[PDB]
Amino acid sequence: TFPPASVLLFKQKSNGMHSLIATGHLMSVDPDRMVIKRVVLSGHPFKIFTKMAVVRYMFFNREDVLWFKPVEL
Amino acid sequence: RVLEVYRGVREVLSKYRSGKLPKAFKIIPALSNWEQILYVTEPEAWTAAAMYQATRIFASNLKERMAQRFYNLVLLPRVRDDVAEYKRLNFHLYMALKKALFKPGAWFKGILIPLCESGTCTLREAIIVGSIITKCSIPVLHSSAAMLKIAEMEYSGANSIFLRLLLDKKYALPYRVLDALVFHFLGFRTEKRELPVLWHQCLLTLVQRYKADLATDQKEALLELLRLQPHPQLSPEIRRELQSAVPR
Amino acid sequence: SICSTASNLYNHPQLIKY
Amino acid sequence: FTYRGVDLDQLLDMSYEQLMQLYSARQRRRLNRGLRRKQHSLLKRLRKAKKEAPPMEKPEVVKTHLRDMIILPEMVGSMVGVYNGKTFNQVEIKPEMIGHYLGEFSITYKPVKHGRPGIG
RNA sequence: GCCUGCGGCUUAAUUUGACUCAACACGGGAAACCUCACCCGGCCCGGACACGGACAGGAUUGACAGAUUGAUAGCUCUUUCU
Repeated sequence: TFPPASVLLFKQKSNGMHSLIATGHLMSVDPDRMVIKRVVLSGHPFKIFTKMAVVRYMFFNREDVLWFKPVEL
Repeated sequence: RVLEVYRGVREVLSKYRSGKLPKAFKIIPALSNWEQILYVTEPEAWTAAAMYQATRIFASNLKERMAQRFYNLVLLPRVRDDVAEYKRLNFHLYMALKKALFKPGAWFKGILIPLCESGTCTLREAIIVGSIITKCSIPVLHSSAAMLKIAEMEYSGANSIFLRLLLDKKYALPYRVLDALVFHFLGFRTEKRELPVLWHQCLLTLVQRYKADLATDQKEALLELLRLQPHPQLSPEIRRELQSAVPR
Repeated sequence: SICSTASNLYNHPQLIKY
Repeated sequence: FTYRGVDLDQLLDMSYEQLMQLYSARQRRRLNRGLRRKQHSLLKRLRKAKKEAPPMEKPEVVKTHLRDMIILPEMVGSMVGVYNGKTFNQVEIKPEMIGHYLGEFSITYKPVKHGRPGIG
């Protein structure tokens, strides 16, 4: 659909009670805009030296760290 | 025959890290001559784990008065040695104090009330024993009996903290312990002693939990005390909790 | 085989080239 | 098989005192020192596990920590797991190892098979 | 050639600070136990309060033997006695 166009959104409360939630206008329509889903993996630094630290509770194997090695913290 | 064996079990229990004990150990609640057994075993040379498992057998088997006199003659002096030495407690002895709370009656009559009867009833000893008391569950009637006996004493630094944690047991009281408490609070009425922060917290806990058993003359005695013995912070909270009460 | 893979460019949508 | 001019039936029928000239320097040394109660109990578990097996069958493997055990020839024919820190390695005690220790049969680390230097 | 440090490679772990003087046989550190500080397996328990169930018709500790995981782990299951 070619812009401009209004963007209403409503949700079934119960038995056809369409309740309005969202409202806006139509941006560029194309599949090229790819969405990136993020995941934060947590940890705890239980040994602390000068600029070097041992952290647990982020993985549980050993070679998991060999799998997620180049990814920066 | 006896002295050889119990000198042997002394030299075993002098470094007790682990290991299953012989049958010479586990019949001391059946040994009548256990006091003459007990000095050859040389009580201060023991590992605290030997203390732990000794209190384990002695709470799993004994009477009340033998448990009390073992708490008094053996346990309490080494407890004060380790607290005055370490200023902390060994975990074997800490769990051994839970093992000594495997009997509440000999605990109150032998350790706590004799600790405040000892006259040197300090602060860190009080915090340790009261935290362990807070951990365990004790009977209701003996809780009121212990509060009855603790209110009978002087005021050291260790009356209020045990009084506050026994209020943190949170049961419901008879009339006698309440009259004795409010009468002791009327004994602190015009005394110019700067009574600690933890005493104000103790009175605060008392009006928080026991707001349901206040008479009129008792409430006026409480207002007399709050009128004469303030603090810049907790006297208004005790005032507010006395302004939010329901009588008996 | 650790933090990389193939994932080549294959099969797209109908692009209406202006 | 023969060891030092003595055969397997000859060894297994030989007394514990006469073994103590047929061994190495360390082994006669330790048998002079006399075995410990832990190793006595381990040999007792080996006796129980080698006896109760079916006669076609090899005995049930007994796992153990004690890497410093002299392989007595009475142990020959059993299967023993030897602990090298992580993993009980299960060795069939053949008669060729009667003058050694268990500890050499569960090789403790993994062999170094090099890579390449990065920033040196 | 051998030996020791640093890096690097390996390993479950092959402990760690300094990084061209003042890094570098320094943390007295020459490692069979101690000197773990590393790894793999086990034991013992990791709270108080408030709600509902088991609870004296036992709640449950200790408790002698025999099977245990790598270990007399009665802290596992028959003895189920207390």
